[PDB]
Amino acid sequence: MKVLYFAEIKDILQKAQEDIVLEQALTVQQFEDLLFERYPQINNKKFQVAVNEEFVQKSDFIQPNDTVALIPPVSGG
Amino acid sequence: MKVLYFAEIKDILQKAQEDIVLEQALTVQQFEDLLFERYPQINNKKFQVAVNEEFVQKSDFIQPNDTVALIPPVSGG
Amino acid sequence: HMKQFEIVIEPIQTEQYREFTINEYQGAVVVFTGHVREWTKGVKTEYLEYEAYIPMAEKKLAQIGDEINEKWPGTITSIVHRIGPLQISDIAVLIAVSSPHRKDAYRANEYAIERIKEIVPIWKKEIWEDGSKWQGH
Amino acid sequence: HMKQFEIVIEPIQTEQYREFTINEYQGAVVVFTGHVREWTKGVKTEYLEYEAYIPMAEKKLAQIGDEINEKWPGTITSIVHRIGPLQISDIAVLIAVSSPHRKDAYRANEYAIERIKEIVPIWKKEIWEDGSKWQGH
Repeated sequence: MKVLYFAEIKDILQKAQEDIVLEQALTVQQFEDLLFERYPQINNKKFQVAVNEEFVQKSDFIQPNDTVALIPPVSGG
Repeated sequence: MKVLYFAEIKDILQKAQEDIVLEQALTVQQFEDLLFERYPQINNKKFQVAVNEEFVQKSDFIQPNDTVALIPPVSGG
Repeated sequence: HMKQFEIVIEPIQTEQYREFTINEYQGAVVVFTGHVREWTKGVKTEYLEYEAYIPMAEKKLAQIGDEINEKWPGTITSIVHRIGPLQISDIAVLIAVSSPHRKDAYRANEYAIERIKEIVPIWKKEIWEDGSKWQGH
Repeated sequence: HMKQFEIVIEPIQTEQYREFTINEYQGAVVVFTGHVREWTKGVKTEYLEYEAYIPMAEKKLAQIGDEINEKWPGTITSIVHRIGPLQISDIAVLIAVSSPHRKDAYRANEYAIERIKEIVPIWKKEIWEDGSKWQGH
């Protein structure tokens, strides 16, 4: 699983991506639990999650080889 | 007095300008009377009159050295 | 030589009108271009010929600029209309409006094109295969 | 290489987006540019840094194009957003909409900018003298 970070979260984690090897599918909720366990310093940050470039919900599934991105509140335009 | 013609009137008269020597001021109505006498072939054409690049009315005056333009219905833009 | 409000005969060069209107307080520019269309009639349009009473036309474009300034202070406006022969898809008219915020730039721009059609001494002739006609309004 | 919906890092070259949208049926093009403003705060803005999740951002710009096509058939839309550092008055975003008639081109264009702010994964950071802050919404 490839995890992509943007904007303030990227700044806080000091990294733009990372790989997490997965043996099996994971729920989006499970992904967030893991993320906040590893990185308590983002645990109050607001964001949506995209999986393979589509917005998902917490009840969706992530497959082992998916790309997952944290999308903070957008400010383009 | 310099008289300027545009668009269909220009096409009909086959001329873009002419000089009419004036000894004294003329009313806009008088100018139109003269124009339609000379050029009966435009006597049913619609137009506004501008004098020195400002729209005028039939009761206004034209001074001997003014520039007078016939402005048919506009179709820019 | 570019003026804020002008009539040109050469093809309109678009970037200079946006650039004229931009400054550090402006966050939005709206640029409208009016282009020559084909197939508005059954007989193909070959091209259009535009004419203008140029010095009065430029004064009336500036008047519209002044009207815009009165209604949407904070805007900056630049307008050009082309004359002579225009081919299909050539730009006949361009209006650029800048503003700190977008809404006024859109409103002022749409106001401008309406006024140009109303008051500015410019005329178009349509030319087709064995004919031509000056358009009115 | 230009795409209809794209993210770029180089300064936006404006003429190609209008040109993409033009064809012989289109009589109106509306081009909106969003520019970096100065003096929105008390402390001078030095510059902005934009970021995007580029492949998703380009897919969301196309989605907006598709929304526009559904609401204003007959329009053609092209959108670019720039990322990286942007200076004062640099174009951050450009939207070009063509239409046979002007009203749809204005409406569709204004719709586009609203949607970009709503859904497209792009972020700005403001940088000032001894500070910087990612903007939200």
